[PDB]
Amino acid sequence: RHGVNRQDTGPLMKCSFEETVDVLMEAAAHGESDPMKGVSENIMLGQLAPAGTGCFDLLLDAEKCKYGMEI
Amino acid sequence: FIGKIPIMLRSTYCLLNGLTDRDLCELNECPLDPGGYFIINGSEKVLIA
Amino acid sequence: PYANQPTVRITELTDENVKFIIENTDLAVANSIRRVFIAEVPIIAIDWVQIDANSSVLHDEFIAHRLGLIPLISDDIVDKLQYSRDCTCEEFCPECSVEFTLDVRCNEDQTRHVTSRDLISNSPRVIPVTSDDILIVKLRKGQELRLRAYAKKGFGKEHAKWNPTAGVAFEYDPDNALRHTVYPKPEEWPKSEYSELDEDESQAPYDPNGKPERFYYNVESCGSLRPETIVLSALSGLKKKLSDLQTQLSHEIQSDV
Amino acid sequence: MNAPPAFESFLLFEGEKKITINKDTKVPNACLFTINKEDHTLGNIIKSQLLKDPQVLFAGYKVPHPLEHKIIIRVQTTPDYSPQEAFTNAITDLISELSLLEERFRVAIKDKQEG
Amino acid sequence: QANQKRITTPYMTKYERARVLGTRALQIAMCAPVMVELEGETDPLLIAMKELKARKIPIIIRRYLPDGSYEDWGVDELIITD
Amino acid sequence: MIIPVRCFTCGKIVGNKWEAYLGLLQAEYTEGDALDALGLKRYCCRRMLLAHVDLIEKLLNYAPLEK
Amino acid sequence: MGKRVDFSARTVITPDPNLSIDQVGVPRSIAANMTFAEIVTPFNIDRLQELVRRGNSQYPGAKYIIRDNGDRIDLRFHPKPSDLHLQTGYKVERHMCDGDIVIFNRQPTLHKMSMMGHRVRILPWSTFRLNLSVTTPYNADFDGDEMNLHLPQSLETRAEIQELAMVPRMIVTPQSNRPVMGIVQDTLTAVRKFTKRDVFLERGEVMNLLMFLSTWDGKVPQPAILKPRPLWTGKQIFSLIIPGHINCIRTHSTHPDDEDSGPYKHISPGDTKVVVENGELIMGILCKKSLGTSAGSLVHISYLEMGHDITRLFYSNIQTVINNWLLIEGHTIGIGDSIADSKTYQDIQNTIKKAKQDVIEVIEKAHNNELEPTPGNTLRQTFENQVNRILNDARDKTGSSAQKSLSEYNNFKSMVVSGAKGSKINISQVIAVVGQQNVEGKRIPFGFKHRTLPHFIKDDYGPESRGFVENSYLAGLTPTEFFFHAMGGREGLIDTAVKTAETGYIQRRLIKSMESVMVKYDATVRNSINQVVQLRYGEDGLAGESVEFQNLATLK
Amino acid sequence: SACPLRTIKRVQFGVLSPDELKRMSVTEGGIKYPETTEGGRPKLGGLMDPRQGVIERTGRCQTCAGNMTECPGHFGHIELAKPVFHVGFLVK
Amino acid sequence: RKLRRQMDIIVSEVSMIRDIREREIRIYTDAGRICRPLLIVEKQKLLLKKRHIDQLKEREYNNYSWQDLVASGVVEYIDTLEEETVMLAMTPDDLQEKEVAYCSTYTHCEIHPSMILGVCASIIPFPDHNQSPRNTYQSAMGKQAMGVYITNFHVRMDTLAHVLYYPQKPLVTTRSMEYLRFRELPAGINSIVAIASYTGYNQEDSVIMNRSAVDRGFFRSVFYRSYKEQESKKGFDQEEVFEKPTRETCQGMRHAIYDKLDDDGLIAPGVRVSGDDVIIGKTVTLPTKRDCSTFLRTSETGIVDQVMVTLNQEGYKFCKIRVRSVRIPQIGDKFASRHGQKGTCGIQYRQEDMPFTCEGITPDIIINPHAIPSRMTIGHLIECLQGKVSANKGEIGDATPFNDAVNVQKISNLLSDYGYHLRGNEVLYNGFTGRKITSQIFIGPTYYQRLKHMVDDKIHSRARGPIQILNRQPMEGRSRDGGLRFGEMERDCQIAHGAAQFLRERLFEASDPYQVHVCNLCGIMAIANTRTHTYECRGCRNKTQISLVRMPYACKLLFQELMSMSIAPRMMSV
Amino acid sequence: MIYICGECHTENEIKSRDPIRCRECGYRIMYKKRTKRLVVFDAR
Amino acid sequence: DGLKYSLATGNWGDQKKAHQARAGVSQVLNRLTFASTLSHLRRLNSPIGRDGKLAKPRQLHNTLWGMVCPAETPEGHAVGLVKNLALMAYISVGSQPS
DNA sequence: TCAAGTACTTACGCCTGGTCAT
RNA sequence: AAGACCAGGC
Ligand SMILES: [Zn+2]
Ligand SMILES: [Zn+2]
Ligand SMILES: [Zn+2]
Ligand SMILES: [Zn+2]
Ligand SMILES: [Zn+2]
Repeated sequence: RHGVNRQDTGPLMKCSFEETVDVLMEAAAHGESDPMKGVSENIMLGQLAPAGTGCFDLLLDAEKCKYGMEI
Repeated sequence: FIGKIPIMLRSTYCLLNGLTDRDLCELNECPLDPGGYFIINGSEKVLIA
Repeated sequence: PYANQPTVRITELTDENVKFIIENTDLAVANSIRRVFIAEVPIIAIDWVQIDANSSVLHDEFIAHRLGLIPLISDDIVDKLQYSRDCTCEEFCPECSVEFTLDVRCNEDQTRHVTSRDLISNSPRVIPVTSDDILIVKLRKGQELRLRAYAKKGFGKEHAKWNPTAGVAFEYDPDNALRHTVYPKPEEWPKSEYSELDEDESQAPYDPNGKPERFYYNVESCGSLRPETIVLSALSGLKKKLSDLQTQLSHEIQSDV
Repeated sequence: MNAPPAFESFLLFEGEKKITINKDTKVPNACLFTINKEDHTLGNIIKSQLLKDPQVLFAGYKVPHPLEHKIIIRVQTTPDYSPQEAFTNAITDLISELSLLEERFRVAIKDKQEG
Repeated sequence: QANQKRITTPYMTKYERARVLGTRALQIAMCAPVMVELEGETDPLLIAMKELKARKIPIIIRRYLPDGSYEDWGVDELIITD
Repeated sequence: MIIPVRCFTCGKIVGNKWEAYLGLLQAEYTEGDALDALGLKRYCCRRMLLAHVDLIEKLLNYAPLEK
Repeated sequence: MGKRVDFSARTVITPDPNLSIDQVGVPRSIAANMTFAEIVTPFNIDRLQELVRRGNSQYPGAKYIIRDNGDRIDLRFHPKPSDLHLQTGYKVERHMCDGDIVIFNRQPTLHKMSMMGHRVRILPWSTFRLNLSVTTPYNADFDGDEMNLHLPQSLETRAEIQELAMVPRMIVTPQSNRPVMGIVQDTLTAVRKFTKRDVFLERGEVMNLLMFLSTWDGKVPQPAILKPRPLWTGKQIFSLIIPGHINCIRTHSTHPDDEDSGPYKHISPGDTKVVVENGELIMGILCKKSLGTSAGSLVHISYLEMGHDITRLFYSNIQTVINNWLLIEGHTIGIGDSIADSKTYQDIQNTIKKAKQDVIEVIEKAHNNELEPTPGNTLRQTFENQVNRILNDARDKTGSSAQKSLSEYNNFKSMVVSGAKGSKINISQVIAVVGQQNVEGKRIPFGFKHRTLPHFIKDDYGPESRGFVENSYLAGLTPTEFFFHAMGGREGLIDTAVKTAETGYIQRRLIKSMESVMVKYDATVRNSINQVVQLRYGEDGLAGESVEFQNLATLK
Repeated sequence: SACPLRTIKRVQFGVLSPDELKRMSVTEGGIKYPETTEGGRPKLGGLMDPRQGVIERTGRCQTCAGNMTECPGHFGHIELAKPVFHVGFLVK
Repeated sequence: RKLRRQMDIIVSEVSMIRDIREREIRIYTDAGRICRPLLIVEKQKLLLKKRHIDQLKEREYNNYSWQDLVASGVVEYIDTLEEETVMLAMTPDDLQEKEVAYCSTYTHCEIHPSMILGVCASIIPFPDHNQSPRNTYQSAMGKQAMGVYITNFHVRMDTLAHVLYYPQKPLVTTRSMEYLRFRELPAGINSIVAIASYTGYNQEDSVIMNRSAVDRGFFRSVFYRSYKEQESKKGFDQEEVFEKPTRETCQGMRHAIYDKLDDDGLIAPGVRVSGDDVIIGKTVTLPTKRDCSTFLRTSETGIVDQVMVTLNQEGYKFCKIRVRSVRIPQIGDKFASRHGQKGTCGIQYRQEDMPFTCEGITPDIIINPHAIPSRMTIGHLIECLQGKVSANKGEIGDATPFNDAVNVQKISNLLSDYGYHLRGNEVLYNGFTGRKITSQIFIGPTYYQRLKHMVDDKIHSRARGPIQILNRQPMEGRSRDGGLRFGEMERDCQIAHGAAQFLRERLFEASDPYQVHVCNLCGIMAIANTRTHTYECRGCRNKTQISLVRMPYACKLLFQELMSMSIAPRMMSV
Repeated sequence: MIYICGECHTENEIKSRDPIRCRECGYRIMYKKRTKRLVVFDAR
Repeated sequence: DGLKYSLATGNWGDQKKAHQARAGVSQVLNRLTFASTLSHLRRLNSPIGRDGKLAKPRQLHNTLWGMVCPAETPEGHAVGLVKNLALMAYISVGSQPS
């Protein structure tokens, strides 16, 4: 906890390791903001973590769709 | 009367003390049962040293 | 590409055991005949048990399992009987089953041994191997056992109750000539009952040109079938399986071509 | 709770063919026989009989899974000799051997009893 | 970023491959037109696989660089390991 | 509990040999001799009677539920 | 950070050598309970209609129908015909079937190979069945062990597991750039017995073995021996299992250290070493050094050259064909493997007696102040050093004597040289001497006043009083030796029961320290705050799965 | 479900001011009664407040369509007679 | 010491310790001191003479017992701190005799060194030939073996009672099993066990069982489950009555079948009950009726054995229903010998498929040879050898630990006298092909145990069932149809896989999926009336800019708990 | 509804809302008198 | 009620003081096997915490010879802590030293 | 500035079941 | 209805 909770990471990442309520009280008192860039933070809020298969984004190519069969 | 002390089975103050195997089977009690436990609300409890 | 001509030499023939030697046949044929002795020889045994009263210290399925393991004399009517699956009747009928009745109550202070002798069959020929007696359950005074049981036709593949034989002794190459087993110390192995070598030598010299033949058998019947009838039924059943497979293969060849 | 019935090893249920004949495309004059509700008793004896045929190049059997009840017999033969013909010949051979064995065993039983 | 000056692996990553395959299989299972000619293929996962082998999946992979920039790579522009 | 029928390994009838085994033990025979007298040759059959404990006799000391 | 999940199954695991590496045996009840929602298309509308018709009762059926409105028609309770209508867009929750992708886990999940994706194979009875080469990644054995079955519920997560977490894709770990799976147990022992020169196979035996080779081209190879009778060799058949054209060189466990220097370097008089050229086992006897989970092994080369799909077939074919050959040869353990010769027993006893006399002499020197303390050690410390040296040398000598007495038919030696199970110390303890029993790295402490047990006199520093078991397991331990062995094994039991918590805490601390550290799209390793932990991963930008041990040949 | 679906890109922490708690609170005047029910029905201003959530699992919230599953629960408040130190914030 | 030996003033419990170096004599009479009897050695001779043994041999009808032995000054109870000052001889005929002198001042002798073991460790044959962890494992496993746990199990209404069909006393026994009453109540069957590699299904720790033997009753068992239920009078008019409910008289009702109940709402014994069937029918009067009936544990499929009706302490109706189920050993059940060799049943082969000797013997159990070398249970092998000797001879083998008269060579020589290879190896034939196995197999009767752990009691499958009231996540436990926990280690493993979507499924979709409406200005959840579509944020007067956010229900609960602690976890979508 | 007493093993008939007490013995533990409907047991 | 509660729940002490009361005493007798019943009736407990990682109290002390079984120990978090009596082991019942 | 106290925390993974008293 | 404890499994 002394070293992982000292990193300038989000309060939600710290609250997942050994302090929880204390980290969140410190964040509330100081108005700390969680940029939601980590894995634990996104897992807590049920969002696709920026891990593999989540670190990129998929787009539909409309030009490439102009070659479809049974439309 | 001041209370009821749970009685360890097959002890001196148990009803199975001194009973023969025939007497024990007459009460549907196993002669090979060593006793040494208490019956609290049907459950058999054993005190660990 | 044709059939070898096997020969049989029977050495011992009792009411419990048949010891015979089959010569000039494949090891696979002999082992299949041995497997059919255990697996595919039809035999009548109790499979349907219904209990009216059971006050004994053994629960209902205990005594049912014990009843199913009681051998029944199925010497001739096993072939006449049909599998209950192949029978047109619903439930059970005399052409597919043999009914049994048990009614024992202990009234005396002496213990009552319920035996296979207390099994009563509707057929005079299917008897629980009682021309001692197999113990079903022991009854204290006041304990009763009444049940009805039907005996079905089956073989040992479905259940061991339909295994017509005790331990089937099988052996080939008594003196180790083919070296199908290698002894790290041959001198410390007892010589076989069928060994033909002297006390001085432990195993026969290796025969590179040899193949497994002259298979030694000792089929011990459990009394349900005569031990000679076990081998006859096994050969007939193996041939029946081969004939059915041939019929279906011929149909498949005609259909696909 | 997942116990298969004991008759599931020999009984053919609805729509299950006893034997299925499929050609093997890797090798010429080779076929694969799938026997349903059959085990080593027939497979080993058929494999052994097929090896007696000089025109059978390959003869083998296996059970893909012991918890399932199926035999795969792979038979390869010489040109101008179908593997199905070899299989039929092997089965007829086995039946002929079994009939002779049964007759000789009955004669031996008769000789042993009062003789 | 534009098509020129893309500084990223020309190879499709295994994570990109997995997500593209799953997304395209879901699209096919939801009645999306199949870009490749299928020969008795009814499993959307397998159709997505054969589109991937044919470089026909109409998906652009947007790769976000840690400085906030992104590069749009079409699936056909990436070289598949398989 | 009770003497099993059909010895587990081979399948020989051993359920009819418990009382005879007890009698042979009670009169003269040693256990090895008594097993031979009953024809129990294979040790799979011998262990059926040699290792058998007849708890059903102890179970008969309890009165039945119905008189 | 963790929670209970739907679509999960747990049951005991039992072996199945007839399953593939990526296959898992699943009981019918579990598959009839777990359901996968499948979107109906004109491609699968008829199949899903049949599944709906079968309902929840018949196993290859369905449990629910989800319409476009989101309303769920239950198919478990006599549904009404109109609610069984499947138009494109509906989701029918069909029962889990063969080939379904599932996540297989055995807690604790130490690494990512401890939770891999498998392929469902429905089998009778009620246990999960997994191939024995998958036992090593999970750290599993089949004594009451239970595993978890997580079934992905979407096509996207199904593809994720298929393309990332499949067992063949997890063969080589990035942890040590070695395989996590190898040929183990009966298959390894029978491979060792099958790869010797003496193994000559008949025609029918070869055909039966080839029937269990899935990658067989159908051509029976010409035998090594043509006359006087055709005989194929075990290496000849195994060369048909080796995928593609794999070039590999290994050594057997019993390889002498003089062969490479002297003659017969390329002839291998004991048939040791291992050479596989062009996917053909030219020479050598295989063991855990060739088919095990180690760097540069034959399976490792198969993965690095052929790929996961063919390596899976390699594993499965080895398992099947070698088990079916072992059906002929067989393997056992008995008293005869625990018994040595009379001369070996006498030699062991002479060694033990000499060691006890040496300890008595050291004790006499210490009692007469003739023991000069080694620098850096006290008098008691140097005395204990000398006594432990004598006893360890005695146990090593007795173990060597016991090992040299084993014949080639000995089964302890058979499972040791193959690497399947056991070691030379086990053979030594079974046959020669159990050895010294230590508590906290020292001889058995004086629990009583200046004596280990009441049966000894005070200040008894001899081997017997302090826990040296002169007897072997075959011989049996004396009561003092029995109690001292119990004291020694108690320490191992305590360590086993206490290590798990501390190691798990360390692992959790590490994972919380580095959970968000990943390789970015510019190949820089960064944390959640985009701080550059490493400019390139491993300082070289490579994954740990593909790298191999190599020599510079220009250094030194 | 007319509101657009959104992902949380940032979580801002802070201390709920008493004014914000009172504005947010669904009970008016605070929780004055410690009783849950008085006549078999949940009393307004008590611990079990129908404005605060769904009860009986088949009824509906007083502030929204509850269904016992769609209702996320609503906050109430207690106006303390005198200020009280916060244990979590006491060191601060 | 003389007084304690004569039992004049000092009772045998009292311990007397003389610390000679410290000049202290400590006498203890208090309770709790652990002591054991030891024979007394005066000079170099035991005080236990032949006359004491002769008198004890006639212990019946002689009134001569252990107390007479203690009162005669032959044996003495010594506790640990007095055992500090004692000089003990392990065996008399070895350590008190004159030899190369080690000790001549022996003051006590062990009665027998096998008495160091407890109840469960005394059932181990040849424990001194096993590794100590294996002895510990067997000591743990013996309490889990199934037999006849008590003779009056018929009258006992015990939850989770297991009784074995055919318990057998071991062919190889310890001299202490007589005093442990193990012969009377044994847990296990002497099984013909082949330590062999047959088809790979006994690999790792698994075992291969004979299906034909299992059919013949081998290791068959019965499972007894007792259900307790009690009528009660709690409310003024609320009461519980045992009765058979009708279709519409009870408010609550299950889709189960109540036709098996009697007029008293209790199923009679002999009625075959499957899963979900109602054991006891009970109704609760609601201040018409509410169903409180009890159902079977899922998939038990047993038959009602005994139903008991009585009155409890309060005098209310009290019922105990015992349901019996016969459990044939499957391929998931757990078996172990008395040497720590535990394992499940890999597969079952019938008699024809099992390997067979020249005499037709087929092993009941096949265990892998790989379980022996690392685990070093040589006592297992010696037990098998001695059991093979004893079954053929007709005696019961003696496996008391430290005998010095029962060697492996003696057992081998005895086995060689019955036509068998002295080391226990026997030539086996492949069941499938009939061919000899090249290696000869070690076969003999080894005592095996059937453990309480069975696959049917451990098999569970979850697919979207019950959820917890607070967390809205799947329930916990196989009995509650619960879902398996995807813990933090599993999450880390899936992070290492880079499977973000599967991780989201397990931690968001498979478990509780939820939606909330948060304000856009503040990050606090807003009142959302979906039917009326009136979304309002109390605190901003925000009715227009309110967003929909999908989050796990546990996360909403966490945020509400943080708000309960005055923390504002404002979820910002901008 | 016939119950079998556990002490004197006699059959007594009692109805609902009747305390359990065997006649002529005064014992409060009874048994259910196994049903008449027959259940088939496979002798397997 | 005090006796019945302390024997039933096992918390040795007053019900209101259950936390200060030692728990785990008076287990439910194990009827799985007769050997299990005997082992439960002859069983000793070390009151120290199971979560404690100290290995010394868990070790097999030399003084346990003939007093406590060297082999029967709860494998797991109670290794060395829960112990069982030897066959000949006896525990003094107490006497007045008058 | 310091440094020596003293208060104060914090370590088990998954799984089963049973019993007990609110 | 879900907590406490206990026992156990790997
Ligand atoms: Zn009919
Ligand atoms: Zn037998
Ligand atoms: Zn609401
Ligand atoms: Zn707002
Ligand atoms: Zn009465």
